[PDB]
Amino acid sequence: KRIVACDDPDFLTSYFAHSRLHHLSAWKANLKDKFLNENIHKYTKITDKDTYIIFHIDFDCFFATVAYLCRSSSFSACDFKRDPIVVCHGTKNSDIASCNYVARSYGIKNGMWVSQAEKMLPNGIKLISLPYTFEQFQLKSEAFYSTLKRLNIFNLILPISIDEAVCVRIIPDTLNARLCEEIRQEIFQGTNGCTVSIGCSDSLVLARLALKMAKPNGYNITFKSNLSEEFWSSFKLDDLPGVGHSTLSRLESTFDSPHSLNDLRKRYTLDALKASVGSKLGMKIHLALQGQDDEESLKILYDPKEVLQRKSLSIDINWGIRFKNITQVDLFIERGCQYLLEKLNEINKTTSQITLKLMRRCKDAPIEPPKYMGMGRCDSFSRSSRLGIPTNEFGIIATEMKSLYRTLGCPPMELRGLALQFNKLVDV
DNA sequence: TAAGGTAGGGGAGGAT
DNA sequence: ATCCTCCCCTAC
Ligand SMILES: Nc1ccn([C@H]2C[C@H](O)[C@@H](COP(=O)(O)OP(=O)(O)OP(=O)(O)O)O2)c(=O)n1
Ligand SMILES: [Mg+2]
Ligand SMILES: [Mg+2]
Repeated sequence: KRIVACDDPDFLTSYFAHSRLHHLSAWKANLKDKFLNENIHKYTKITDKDTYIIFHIDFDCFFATVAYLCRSSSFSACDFKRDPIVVCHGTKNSDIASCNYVARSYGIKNGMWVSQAEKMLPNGIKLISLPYTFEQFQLKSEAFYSTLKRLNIFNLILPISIDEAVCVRIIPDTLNARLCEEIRQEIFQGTNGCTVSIGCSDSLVLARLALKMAKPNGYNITFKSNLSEEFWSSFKLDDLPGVGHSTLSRLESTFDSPHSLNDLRKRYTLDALKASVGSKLGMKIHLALQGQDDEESLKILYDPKEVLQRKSLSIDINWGIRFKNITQVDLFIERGCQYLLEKLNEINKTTSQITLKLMRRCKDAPIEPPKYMGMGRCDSFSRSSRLGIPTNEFGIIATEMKSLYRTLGCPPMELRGLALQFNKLVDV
């Protein structure tokens, strides 16, 4: 018990073993890799000439579901269908990694703090908190992916995440529903109690929206020609791929707070969109509202091997960072470079460009954040350098990293987050 | 207390 | 116009 501090040689090890966000990233990176290894010898790209159907498959409230099926006996009293359940580490300003649909019926969301969530529960409803079961999340993911390959349904299976895949059926020149039902059934069995939803369409965007609409353990079909106002009206603006908190806020400020995608599509003009959120994004939203994919989004189908090929490598620590002097910082940077170099050498690459980025306590922010050991409100400072020659040498890299830190001049006591990045990777 | 990581599109504004 | 650095955003 008692958390390993940031000045301890195995801080990274212990922090990563506990951080679900690090797991998410690590699992994602490994899956991309596995895809590249399994397809070294397989013609893989899809063309303009090709006709295809997208089946976007995702586990429902993934950690919550798995953590519940694997729960210790002191929680046997729990009922997934009637009780609000979440997976998290703590009791107050702790992230709810995943919450079940009963919890969502009260307004609880993934990403919300436990303290926030409990305020949303009416008298007589108690929040149930489950621990993370990382190894089990991984075993269910493996079953999911092997099961997909085993049915011999798809021409290609793109791993998006530990619980999500974009599967493609190429159609040469009703069945879809039977297929959706088979996949859901076999995955439910190959996984034991887990559930998966499916969005099926002729565009990646619609498949993703259909997925959201199908979500509570089901499937939804919807093609470009099935679009209706009832379909639009059912989505929040940030249900669009590529639209998060800021884009939402900008869309709202520009088009008189539209509440559903239908309201947005009835009010927008391409030009205003572009002025509001960027053009490409504006352009992406524009196409999405007509059920069409932007070119950027399509590269993953026309060339998965290049899209899935890792182009950078880094660590980003923003919790538990508390230092008193530059010596501790230097040692931390050194260890960070040692960790990254282990990774770099594992994927047989060198780097020609590095970046040190840091989070510094804002002038106006409290010295200790509302969140225990959190970074709190901070300002970003970043600096990069081109290395003369691609290298994997600790000496060159660590020395430049330490040098970049002096240039940004953040007093150690103000440091609250730190990122070490290898931006351009060169081969062999 | 509680584990706020990371890859990789993008755009602003200064350098060419 | 294009390219580069230092961010911001989103995704999961
Ligand atoms: N802010 C977040 C979002 C997600 N995740 C983890 C928890 C989830 O189980 C998993 C999957 O992301 P999803 O968006 O797919 O979350 P769910 O699968 O839990 O919800 P849904 O049923 O809406 O797909 O990754 C997390 O730790 N923190
Ligand atoms: Mg999911
Ligand atoms: Mg997912």
